[PDB]
Amino acid sequence: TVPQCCYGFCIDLLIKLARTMNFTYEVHLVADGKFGTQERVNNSNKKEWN
Amino acid sequence: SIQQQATVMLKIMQDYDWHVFSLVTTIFPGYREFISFVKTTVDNSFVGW
Ligand SMILES: *[C@@H]1O[C@H](CO)[C@@H](O)[C@H](O)[C@H]1NC(C)=O
Ligand SMILES: *[C@@H]1O[C@H](CO)[C@@H](O)[C@H](O)[C@H]1NC(C)=O
Repeated sequence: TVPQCCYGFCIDLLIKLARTMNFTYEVHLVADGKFGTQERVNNSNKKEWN
Repeated sequence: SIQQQATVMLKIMQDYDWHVFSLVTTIFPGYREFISFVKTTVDNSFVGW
């Protein structure tokens, strides 16, 4: 979990929102690496978001 | 237990090609948690009744 440097359109929008709302953002990256949805991994019927 | 009975009923409905059902109950102690359990089971199931 080394800290990288991320930027782009989304972070610019986040900075604008923080400036307009006094937000102290803490940027994080998805460990799973996917958008995530309801998937069955175990425990039979499990529509849990990932 | 009644939850096992509800799961068996859901499996029987699935096997019987019955993907649409209506839950009609009556006011009686203990049935509220059974209704909650069956609702959670049908929501989490991928069958999509
Ligand atoms: C959020 O909106 C409410 C009402 O629209 C406003 O009173 C409040 O100041 C807003 N928050 C910020 C941080 O401006
Ligand atoms: C932004 O809002 C915070 C409230 O969490 C407040 O303490 C701070 O003074 C505000 N900043 C400005 C520049 O008004």
